[PDB]
Amino acid sequence: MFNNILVVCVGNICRSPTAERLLQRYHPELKVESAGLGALVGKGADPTAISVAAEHQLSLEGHCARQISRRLCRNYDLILTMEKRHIERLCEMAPEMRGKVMLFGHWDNECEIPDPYRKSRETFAAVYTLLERSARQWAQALNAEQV
Repeated sequence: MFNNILVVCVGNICRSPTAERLLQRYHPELKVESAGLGALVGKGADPTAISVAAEHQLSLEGHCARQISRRLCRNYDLILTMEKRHIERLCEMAPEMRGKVMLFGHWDNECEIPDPYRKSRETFAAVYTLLERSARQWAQALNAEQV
């Protein structure tokens, strides 16, 4: 059971906390946390990410952005992201975790997901919908594959 996960995106404030909370919604006992490759360390969750989460009654409350570092990569047992470009950076940062970085859309023909950054709420909702199905597939795998 890879109970300890760190989700990662570029600016941190959006996809990482959305994924964190979606994973917690489907597995309350999961230790899941959120960071970024070029994080806005100290900022809260993005107002637009909060808005689309609240439109599905999920609460990105109390998120704090965190620059991922080699120490953070060692701290968890599965590193999770949304794009294969980010897998490449994370493998370069922590070769010791290269076999343990994967993406949300892995279970969907390894499809990668846009980053909503500052685009309209429709973009935030489109990535939220992608993240929601991906989080269900990750939760299904987490629930299964017991040993």
